[PDB]
Amino acid sequence: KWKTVVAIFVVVVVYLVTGGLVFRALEQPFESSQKNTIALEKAEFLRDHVCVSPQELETLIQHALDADNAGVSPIGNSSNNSSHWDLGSAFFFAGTVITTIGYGNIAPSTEGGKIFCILYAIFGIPLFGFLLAGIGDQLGTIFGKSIARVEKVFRKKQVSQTKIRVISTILFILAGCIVFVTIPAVIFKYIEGWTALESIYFVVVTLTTVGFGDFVAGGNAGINYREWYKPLVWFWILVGLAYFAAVLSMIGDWLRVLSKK
Amino acid sequence: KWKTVVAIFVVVVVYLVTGGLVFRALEQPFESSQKNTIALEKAEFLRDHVCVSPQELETLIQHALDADNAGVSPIGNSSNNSSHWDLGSAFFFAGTVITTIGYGNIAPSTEGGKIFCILYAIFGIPLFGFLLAGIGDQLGTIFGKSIARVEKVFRKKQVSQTKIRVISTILFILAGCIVFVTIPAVIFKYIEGWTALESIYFVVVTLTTVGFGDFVAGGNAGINYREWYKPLVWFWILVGLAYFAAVLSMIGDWLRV
Ligand SMILES: [K+]
Ligand SMILES: [K+]
Ligand SMILES: [K+]
Repeated sequence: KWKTVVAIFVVVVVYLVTGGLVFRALEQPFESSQKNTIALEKAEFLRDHVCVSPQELETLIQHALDADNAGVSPIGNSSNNSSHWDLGSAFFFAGTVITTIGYGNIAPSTEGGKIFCILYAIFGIPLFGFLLAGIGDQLGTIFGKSIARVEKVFRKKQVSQTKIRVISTILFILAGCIVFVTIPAVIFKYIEGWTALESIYFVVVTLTTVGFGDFVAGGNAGINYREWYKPLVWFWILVGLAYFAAVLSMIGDWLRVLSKK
Repeated sequence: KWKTVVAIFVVVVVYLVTGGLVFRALEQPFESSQKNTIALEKAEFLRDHVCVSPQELETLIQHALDADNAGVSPIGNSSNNSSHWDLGSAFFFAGTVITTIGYGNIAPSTEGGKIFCILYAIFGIPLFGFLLAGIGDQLGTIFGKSIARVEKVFRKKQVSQTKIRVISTILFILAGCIVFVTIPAVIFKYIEGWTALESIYFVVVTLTTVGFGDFVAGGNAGINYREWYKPLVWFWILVGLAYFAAVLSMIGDWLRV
């Protein structure tokens, strides 16, 4: 019904205003802190290095940013050996577009690169949708057979179909939270050398297809990653996304029969 | 069948290898160009400014990047008046997480900010799913009633149901391409001050929920945006996403029958 659609809309607008106030309270003090630190460090550099003019400083900072925007770190000369568009990294970038994660640590700079990216997303995102619905249907049948087995057991125990379906879904959600969320975060903690939080934050930001790109697997210039690392990460992204898609498909299929009745 | 699932997988792996080689050919020459330019400009700064040590330079460049990562432009001090976490911009950030766009121009820096963001996405993304399916079902009924009206008219004209349905869907797709793709891109071109391509690229990357963050509406520290701009951008994202979801649902309902 539309009456409940407007109800969902009010809850969402309230949730965004709430979220907004919480994010402000948590991040604005640090944002205002870094605002002051940069202003101090720049004014400090100019007073410590008299031979540098304020405009000469601005020109360099601009050059540093211009390079960083293109995906080239303006730190060190030895870093000019590792590419972001090599077959391997270009494969993982292509997959980043197709999964709608769109990390953002690297993006097309060329006009043609942007043109191709528009067309690559337009046809590629539905192509992945088919693969995800493919694995989603296969896993959904396995979920359906598993729930049917539990349904026959708890039917004798005098338990409602909705109560069985709800508890089963929580269990499937928890199963994926260990296998595809907890276990890989622990692996990223040791491999990438991130904190316990940064690792879980990365996995959540990844598997939700939010993809901030403030944390990317196989992104460190310092860490000497193995050849199988980046393909294993995208493979985990594929199995992980398909698992939570198969659970979401299962919930959606039940709600469609609920709307019909 | 599982045999047909492996078939799609090969097409996807081929598509990624294809896409990868094209992106390489388009971006690697520029990436290698900028690699050389920064190496020259830095070495140039040190030879032009003898009083600056190579490490003293690295320390400053690091400070400039550290600020940029936190969402503070290391260009000018007057820019330190425009916030990224003010109620309006914080509402838009909240809205970016929920829609799974996650731009990446700005992200939570605080440990607590990251903790809240994990929980905010866990409950917020399904909450949006319901709203998108909600508007998707309501608009889908309107699009079903519209096509049924046209179907009764052209049935007497001896036109097949598939031919009517196909032409109608193309028209609904084209309608959204003007209202939610063309018209907003033209608005962002004038407001944000982007090129014709950059604005269409933004609208496409935004609506496909890819969200690279290399372009974001209401992201410029220099541009003095209106109070209504940042939320309206998200409301366009809401109406736009729901419209194309409702068209996709309509095609999906026909394929099931
Ligand atoms: K997404
Ligand atoms: K995204
Ligand atoms: K993103």
